[PDB]
Formats: sequence, C-alpha cells, structure tokens
Amino acid sequence: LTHGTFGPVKFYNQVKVRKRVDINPGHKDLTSREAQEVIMEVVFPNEVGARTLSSDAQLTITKEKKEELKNCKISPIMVAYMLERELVRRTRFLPIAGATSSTYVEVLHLTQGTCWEQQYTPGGEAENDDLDQ
Amino acid sequence: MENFVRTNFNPMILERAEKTMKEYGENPQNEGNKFAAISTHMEVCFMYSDFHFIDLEGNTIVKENDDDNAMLKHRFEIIEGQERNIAWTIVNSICNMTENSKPRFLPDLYDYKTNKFIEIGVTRRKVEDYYYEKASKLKGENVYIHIFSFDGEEMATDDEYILDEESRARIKTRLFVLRQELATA
Amino acid sequence: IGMASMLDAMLSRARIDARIDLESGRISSQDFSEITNTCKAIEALK
Repeated sequence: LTHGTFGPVKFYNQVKVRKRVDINPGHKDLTSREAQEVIMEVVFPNEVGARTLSSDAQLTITKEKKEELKNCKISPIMVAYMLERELVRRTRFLPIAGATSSTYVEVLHLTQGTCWEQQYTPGGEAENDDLDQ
Repeated sequence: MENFVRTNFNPMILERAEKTMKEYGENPQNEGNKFAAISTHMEVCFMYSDFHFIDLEGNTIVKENDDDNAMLKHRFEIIEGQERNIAWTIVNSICNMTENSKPRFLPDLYDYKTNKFIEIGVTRRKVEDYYYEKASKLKGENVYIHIFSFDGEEMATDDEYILDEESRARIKTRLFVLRQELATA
Repeated sequence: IGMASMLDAMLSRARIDARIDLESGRISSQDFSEITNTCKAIEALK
C-alpha cells in the first residue's frame, strides 16, 4: 500500500463474478503438513518427529526463516502461528471485477464498488505467470 | 511360553516389556513369536550400556561401580522401550550438537564416543542372511549394525567392534543360554 | 501423542536434555548429577 499508485476513478456499472481466489499474497505454496514440518524445524528444532524436509522449497524456506527469525525475543507460539498463516495457501469465494491476482484481491474494498472502479497498482512487481496469462 | 519372560528375567524388564506392545491386536497369550522377542531387545541394551563410560578428554573406560558420580558419563542411551515421541526427541537432540545424519527408521542405541547409531538385530539366522537384509535397505546412512548369532559366531560391519572383548563374550553366553530353552519350553 | 505418563515423559526428557546440555555444550559436570539425582528422587516418589 505504501508503495502503491492511484489512478482515476471511473463511474460505470461494475460486473463482479463470484470466484474462488487467493487471499494470502506471498503464500510460499506448500501443503499443510509440509508447513508443519517447516514450522517445527524453525521454532521447535529439537522436538521434530520422524519425518524430514522433503523438497528444496522446504529447505530454502527453513534456512531463510531460521536466519531471518534469529534471536527475536518473542513467544514461539506467535512465530508458529504467523508462519502457519504465511505459508499455506488460503482461498475464498469473493465477487471480483478485474484483476484476480492475490495482491489485487487484497484491496477489493479500495478498488471496486457498486458503480465505480478505483484504478490502483500495488507496490511490487507482477509475477510472470500473471503477466503471461 | 507365557511364563518364559516371567520366571527368567528380573522384575524391572517385565514392566518395560509390558508397555508399548499394547497398540495393535495381539497380546501376551496369543503368540510366542514377537511376545518375548521384545524383552531381550532391552536386556541387550542394558548389557551394552552398563559397565562402560567415558573420561574427561573423551576416552573409553570399562569400570566397576556403574553410577556415574560426577566425572564419568554413560556411554549408551536407551532408545528402544520409550514412547515414539521421546524416541525421536532422543535421536534429534543428538544430531543437533554433532553434525550427523538422521536415520530414516528407528535406531535402538547410540555410542557417544564413536557417534554411531546401533540398530540391533540378532535371530536364529546365522549372519549373512540378516546382515544384508537390513544393510541393503538402511544404506546410505552409516547405521552400525551388530549381527550376532544364536551360538557365538560374530560379524559386524567391517568387524569394527567398538565394544571390548570382555563384555561381548558375556553377551554371547547370555544368548547361548536363552537359545537352549526354546526346545524345553 | 503418547500412552506414557505425563511425569515419565518429562523425566525422560529431563535426563537427555541434561545430557547434551553438558556432553556437547555449556553446562557443568556437577550440574548433570544435580539434575539426574532429582530425576532419581522424583522416580522414587513414584
């Protein structure tokens, strides 16, 4: 938002298609169990179960997270919680006009109403998948 | 025989054997296949762990008393006979302060001087049929297998016997006697 | 998960935590015996 750019508001009848979309921008896409392995490695390393890190995704995330969260005086419960919310993909049925990308879904309240479009570009770069599509 | 573990072994192992076998279906009355077999899995561990400790620098010692007392420490940890949660908390606590590999399946002991994990596996088969049944499945990792025999013939990996010859000689006689009571039971 | 006792699990964890905290770490030799004695004292109280 801080690095976003606003365009003009256009007034016109706004067609909204109810569709399942991402609501977790930056979801380093993994399953729930895969994230549980990651979370355990990062905050509860000594208490891990039998399983191991299976993918290069799980390894680079685990080593980055271990490095980024190093010596941060905070409840491990809150770290485990935020990592759970960050890693796993979450979806929702929402009525959407225009871009369906997660970063645009995130600002539906600001970019569309019943009769208006607020042109807006979120800070950051578009992913190639989106640009190609 | 149901009283094969109860008349021979001492009281402390009976409770260890009574524990985690309760999970699937069978019970002490059904089988003489894997009922008593689990009992000696802990007895061998105690003979392996007892009368063996480590010194201040990091050297082996085979002493008399057996209760640490400050300056000396146990040489083996009892992985088998625990809960599945504690089992891997044991394994992982080791690997985190000595850059080691994490075995896929459960080991049963760990030597603190040589940093070797030990998957125990003695049976009526001689040596070669049960050494390469595990070693070509738990490979890659260097999990130290110690394949004994029911009689006495011995064959470890590279014959690398970390244990001194006085205790392993009594370990043979501990299994050389239990073998003989299968027929009379 | 586990069928074992809450106390036995804590005791099992206490013994090995004290182990690596000294064996390859930063806790003194007298303290290892100070903990395992208490685990023995606790184990006696059943």
